[PDB]
Amino acid sequence: EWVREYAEAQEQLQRVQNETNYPFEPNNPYMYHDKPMEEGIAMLQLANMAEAALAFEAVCQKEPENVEAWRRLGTTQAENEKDCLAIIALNHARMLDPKDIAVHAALAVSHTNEHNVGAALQSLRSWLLSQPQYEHFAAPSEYRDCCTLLYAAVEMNPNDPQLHASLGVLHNLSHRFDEAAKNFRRAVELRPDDAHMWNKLGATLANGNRPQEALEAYNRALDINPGYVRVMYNMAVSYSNMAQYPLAAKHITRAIALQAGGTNPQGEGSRIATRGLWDLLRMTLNLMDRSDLVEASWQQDLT
Amino acid sequence: MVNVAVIGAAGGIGQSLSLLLLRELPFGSTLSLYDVVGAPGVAADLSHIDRAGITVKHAAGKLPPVPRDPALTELAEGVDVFVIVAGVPDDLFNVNAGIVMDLVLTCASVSPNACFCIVTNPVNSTTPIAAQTLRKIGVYNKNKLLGVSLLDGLRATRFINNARHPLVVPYVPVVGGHSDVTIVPLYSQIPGPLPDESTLKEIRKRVQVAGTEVVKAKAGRGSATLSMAEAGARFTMHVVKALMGLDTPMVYAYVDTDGEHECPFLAMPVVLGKNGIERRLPIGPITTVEKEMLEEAVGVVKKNIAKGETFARSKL
Amino acid sequence: MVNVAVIGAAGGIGQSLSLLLLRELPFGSTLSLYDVVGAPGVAADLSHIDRAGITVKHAAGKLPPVPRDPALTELAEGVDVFVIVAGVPDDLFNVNAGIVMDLVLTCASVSPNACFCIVTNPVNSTTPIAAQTLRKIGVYNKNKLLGVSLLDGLRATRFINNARHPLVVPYVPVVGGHSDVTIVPLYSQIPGPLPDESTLKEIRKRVQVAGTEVVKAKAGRGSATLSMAEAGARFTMHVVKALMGLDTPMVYAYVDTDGEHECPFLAMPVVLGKNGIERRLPIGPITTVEKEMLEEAVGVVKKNIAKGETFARSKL
Amino acid sequence: MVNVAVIGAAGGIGQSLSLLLLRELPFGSTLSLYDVVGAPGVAADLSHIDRAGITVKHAAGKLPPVPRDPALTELAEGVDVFVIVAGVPDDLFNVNAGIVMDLVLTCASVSPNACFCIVTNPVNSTTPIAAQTLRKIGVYNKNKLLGVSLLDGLRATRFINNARHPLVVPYVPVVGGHSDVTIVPLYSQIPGPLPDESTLKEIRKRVQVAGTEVVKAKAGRGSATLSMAEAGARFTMHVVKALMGLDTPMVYAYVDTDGEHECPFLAMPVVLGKNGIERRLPIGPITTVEKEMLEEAVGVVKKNIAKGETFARSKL
Amino acid sequence: MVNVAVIGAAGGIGQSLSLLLLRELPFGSTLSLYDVVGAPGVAADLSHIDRAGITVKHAAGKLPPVPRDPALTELAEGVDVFVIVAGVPDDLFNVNAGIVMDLVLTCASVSPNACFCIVTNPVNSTTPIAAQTLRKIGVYNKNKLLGVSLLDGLRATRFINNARHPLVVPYVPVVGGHSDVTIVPLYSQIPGPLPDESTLKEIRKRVQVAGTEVVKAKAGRGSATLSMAEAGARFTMHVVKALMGLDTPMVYAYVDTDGEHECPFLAMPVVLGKNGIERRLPIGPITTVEKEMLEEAVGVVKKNIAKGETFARSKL
Amino acid sequence: EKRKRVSSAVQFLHDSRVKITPAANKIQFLKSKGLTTEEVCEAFEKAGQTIPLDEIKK
Repeated sequence: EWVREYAEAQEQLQRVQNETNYPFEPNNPYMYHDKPMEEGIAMLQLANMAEAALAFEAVCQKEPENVEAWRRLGTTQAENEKDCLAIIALNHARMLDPKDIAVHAALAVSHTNEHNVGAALQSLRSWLLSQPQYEHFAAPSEYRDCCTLLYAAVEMNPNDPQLHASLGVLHNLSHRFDEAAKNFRRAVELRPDDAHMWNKLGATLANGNRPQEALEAYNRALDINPGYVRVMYNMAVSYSNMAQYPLAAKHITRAIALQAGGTNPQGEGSRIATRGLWDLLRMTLNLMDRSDLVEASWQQDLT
Repeated sequence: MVNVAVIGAAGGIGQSLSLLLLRELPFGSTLSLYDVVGAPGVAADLSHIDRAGITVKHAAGKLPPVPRDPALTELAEGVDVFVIVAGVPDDLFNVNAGIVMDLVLTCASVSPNACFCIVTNPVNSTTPIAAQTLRKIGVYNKNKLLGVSLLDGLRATRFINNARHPLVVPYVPVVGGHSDVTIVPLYSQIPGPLPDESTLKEIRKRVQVAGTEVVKAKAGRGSATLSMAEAGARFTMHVVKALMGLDTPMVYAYVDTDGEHECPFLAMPVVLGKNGIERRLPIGPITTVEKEMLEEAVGVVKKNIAKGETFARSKL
Repeated sequence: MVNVAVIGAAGGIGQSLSLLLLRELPFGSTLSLYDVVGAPGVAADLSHIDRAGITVKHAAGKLPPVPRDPALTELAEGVDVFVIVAGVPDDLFNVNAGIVMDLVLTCASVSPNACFCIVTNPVNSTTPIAAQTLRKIGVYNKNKLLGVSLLDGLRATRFINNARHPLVVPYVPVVGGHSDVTIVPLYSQIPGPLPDESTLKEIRKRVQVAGTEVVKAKAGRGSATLSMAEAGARFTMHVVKALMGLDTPMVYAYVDTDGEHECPFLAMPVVLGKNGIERRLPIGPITTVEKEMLEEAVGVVKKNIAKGETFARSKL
Repeated sequence: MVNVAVIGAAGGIGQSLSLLLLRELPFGSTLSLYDVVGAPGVAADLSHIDRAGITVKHAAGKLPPVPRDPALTELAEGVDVFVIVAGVPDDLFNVNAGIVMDLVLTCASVSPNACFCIVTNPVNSTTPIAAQTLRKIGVYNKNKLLGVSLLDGLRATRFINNARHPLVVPYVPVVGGHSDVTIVPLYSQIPGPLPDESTLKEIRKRVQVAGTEVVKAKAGRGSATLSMAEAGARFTMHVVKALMGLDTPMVYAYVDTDGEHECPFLAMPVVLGKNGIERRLPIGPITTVEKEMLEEAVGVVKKNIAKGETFARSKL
Repeated sequence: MVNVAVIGAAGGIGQSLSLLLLRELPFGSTLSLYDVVGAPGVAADLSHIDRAGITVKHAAGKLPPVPRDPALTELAEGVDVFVIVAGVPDDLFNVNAGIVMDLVLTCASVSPNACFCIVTNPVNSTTPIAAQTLRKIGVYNKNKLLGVSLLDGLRATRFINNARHPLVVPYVPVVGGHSDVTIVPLYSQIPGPLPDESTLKEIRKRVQVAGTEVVKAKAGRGSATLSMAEAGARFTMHVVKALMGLDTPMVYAYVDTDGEHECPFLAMPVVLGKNGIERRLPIGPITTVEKEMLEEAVGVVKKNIAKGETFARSKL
Repeated sequence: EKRKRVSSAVQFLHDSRVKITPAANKIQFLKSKGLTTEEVCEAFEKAGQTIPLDEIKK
């Protein structure tokens, strides 16, 4: 009967995947420890971003209907470069209960990276209307109908920066890049010591055609903590259009190599998410007359 | 028979282009129309015409834009030519590039062998983007991707004709790119006596600033839409006739040079046939002034190719 | 040389009509455009097409309309044909009736020997108003006023060619009026065997109701605009070719019956010539169902005529 | 692509027919010419025309005719339409019967799927002979044998248009046969009012007697050869367009009635398609005078068919 | 209205020319035919074609030719264009020169303001004879006498298009004269790359000698008849359309140089409209081989002109 | 001692209730029982389900 516990652990995977088709990755090492949350919260700080996600993921096998598990999983899985694999987790976090303002902000961001304007505005609105102090041409409705209630929320409570972050996200999705930067600048004035907004400042400068500004913000972000491969990807993108391809490729590869640092590196099914990052390697490495290398770019194993 | 699809048919350019295509297409052919808003009304309007032998078809897109729209995945079955004309009515490039990538990705996945005609501006940058998108899924064919630049040829012919009147030529060669400084009219290659240099360079300058002339007249509220529709329909009819075997014309288009010029993309004369481009022709002799103009134009064209082929969006 | 002026050229219908007219006009002819807003932009747009032998003119009126616009008294000199296609998108009747009569009064005081083609939407009631206006100044010629009704024939031809296949017919006679219950197609007068009466009267009903079909498809945001442009351009080309002496075509139009019918205005067949209408033709044989339809149509056509004449008499 | 062969191309009708056919054929076609004398010179003359996309071929037979000519056997491979226009300029029937039989036998043994258009004069008698010749081989298709009779319709249209000017009609239906008393034009089926019955009788007699009008003017030296070339070319173009899929026209021809009439062969309306005849239509309503003429015409054409089939069998 | 007269309409060229001209002439025009034998027969059967808006007239001369024939005097009243194609099939020169003199003298004595197009060979010597006759009458106009030399351009285009395939050009410039060594095709002035000089040499020689291979093909029994008819019809249509105001074409014709060149008559580019020749244009740049060819061409053409004027001078 | 672990691993691997699952899951499970890489080989080998040692390790 040595198999007895392996059997049930296998069932827990598919028994919960059916109700939520999040592709829980096979070959996960935390799935047989007793207190994965306690070490996952520590792994998030001291060590690589990419191997705390598996611990938060293993929590959901032992414990469904725990909101913190999906909150953390959906947040960290998008601090890495897997956005499409984070949306479906925050949706379940909402399904547990809609009142959490810490989930709506992650939806507000994660949809702009895929141009889902309708979902972005829906979640951005409900974020504000969940708190008990905000009571009651891109689009002649549905847009200014939101921005006008944000302009009703700044004559009071002037200086909480998570509100300026929402204004930044709103102006980013409508291509107002030349005034999103100051919103994120004010936010960064008010709390300086977190990377999560330095990244969003740099990303707006990059789109405003100021790539010589962005690199400083990314070197703040990648100094508050390492392992934040989002900003490494953004640095590669900034170098590409500064025409320094020989350096852009070597930023890309230290992004791709760090994303998958675990023993028994990978299982299956999640790899479709990484297949969006190799295309920026190919796009640069198919300048500079590189023959016989775009073929491996098509499979694996780096350089 | 042929099946021709217009992607973005309810816009200002799109419905005039569709009206012109309806009355010119050969007997026994299909016309397909797509847009995210207004397609059903345009399809109902056009189907009341008494054109015999023509069947009109349509598909309505998702009201809030959605990538890989299922409606466009079903209208794209069996199509022979795709006319891509959707666009916003570097801020313009940043959005038109993203529109074009998804449109071509959705269309090319179900009918890989079709011809693609790019009308969305700026063509100098949006033709390389389509080439890269087709390379990514492994179905790129260099003989079936075309950029439309007939409008400046029409302008050049019109401007030279009413200076030498009565002396009429049917066309004028134009090479280089498709915007302002990058377009070079070769007036030395047309028959008959020619004006003096001071007048001729004034005529040459007007051709490449003609886009601003229309917008200034409209008080900045719009651009030229009838001329673009005329040029697009005229270019599309050549491709349709050449595919069927009823002609083999010579045209000037923004195409891949296939190693015959140092610039990866350029406007050049070509011969069309039953399976795309059949022959690429050299530019031919030119004078020193025109040689200097071409030297100036190619440097900007290369900078535009680089901007097109390195496009990527930054993850917030 | 023939000079044809389009009044209301910057509207939704007017722009496509002007574009189609530029392509088909004969060598050596002029095209004049007028509107209260947007004329110079459309004039600049069309001037860049490489059509040889054609001249383009334009004029613009005051932003707040004024009676007897002094720009229209200048553009109107030397014109041969007027295409009256202005009109805002019973208040609709009350505003269009006031627009039409002022436009006609301004143009006819300068060139009284031209032809007037009325394309404004309520034709049954606006064609008599123009007749009263011309009578007031004293230059009425009953052979030079025409109301355009070709769209009903286009639809009737399309639907029957769809029913029978492969068996194509080029045209279908339609008489009566130009609005809903006043439309009467005569399918008994075309060649070939017909379908059974049950589906034939369904086709007859669809021809009468086709106007409301497009408005529903557009969700109330507009109406048919390309089909009317097609019909107007075709009819204007008929008039031009007949006037130049290059043809003598037979057409159906809403004209003045100069004594050969009880109803003062009706849609009926005529022959065009160098001086306008040359010959008026009888309706011809019809079945009993068609006779019953026509008898009901005439009674309401007469009330429409009376309404229009009452308005004109009150205003003048 | 299509390959059209003209048999007897060096005669009076053949040369003009080939000249007209070279200017009209679609891009990418082939034209083949055969005769016993003079074919190489005709082919050399036509090959200098600057028509692009058309190829010209020829073959020459023995000066003393030889049955089952080896050259005609080699020219007949790959042909889609045969135009039989050979004939000596009741010996006028007894001489041409053998020519028709030999030519059809030689051509049908090489490509049995081609269309056969008979232009040799005794149409009422030569069309059955070709049918029996094809049947003797086992390759007869009733939808692919046509006799040309368009000259009667051309004459009827010309004569009616002259009397009702300026009222013009594009065609007139003619049924029955193709010689003297067997020709019946149906003037009651065209639009517009008609002249008195005393004038219609003279007009109808002119159409039946018009063949002898030309011979008299030529003083017995010849007959009509430009009108017949016109008719043959215009009919062959209909056949070509129908085969290629570019139209589905309605025509009148001397065809086999597939049990739809009491007479084996008659001139009646049909619709053409990609496989030959696609549908046979009824004659429709007619007047009493037209009915009494149809009776006599049918009576005569039955004897003509019997004569044609009498020695197509039991000889050679 | 235009009235076009074909002189010698019953010959081998004339019949086909009249047939082609009947099919293309504009609505409302007249066709006049004349000959010494056979005019009534050709006029009878061309009048049975169903083309509307065209009137056909004819006249016949006394079979033994009579100078200043009254029948031609009566028919020539009101004509606009004369097409002289009355050549007999240095005895040929002696026979044809007198005929040309007599016909021009008869025609120009009643309508001196018409245009004369000369098709009877040898053009190089017959055009100066017509000029001399008109100057004797006292009504010479240098802008309304034309020699037709368009068959060489047709042949040159055909041969070069056969060489370069698929690469089509619509026309090729040809200068000099219209006989053998006097024909000079300028291939350096067409678009696109050219074959080796060794093959261009053979193509040019073929162009100069093409008239003899058709005679050899016919075994000395005749000459080209269809290509000359087509060239004549096309040139006549150019002249008619230019004269009506519906075009301003550019053509190559054997005309009076009027001090533009050292040779009194030469084939050269011109643009005509509304009064005959409007502008005569320079020949343009040429290579060394073409210069060498043109030297000899001009040297021979001067002798041909001298002989023509020598013949003309001897007649009072 | 270890022999108990190895034999239990073998009888675990040789069962249809477990064969169809990916090997990458079964390695991660078996690691938890004190079976190291070396001993996982011992187990795959004795069951006849060989896998290379480095592919287990990597």
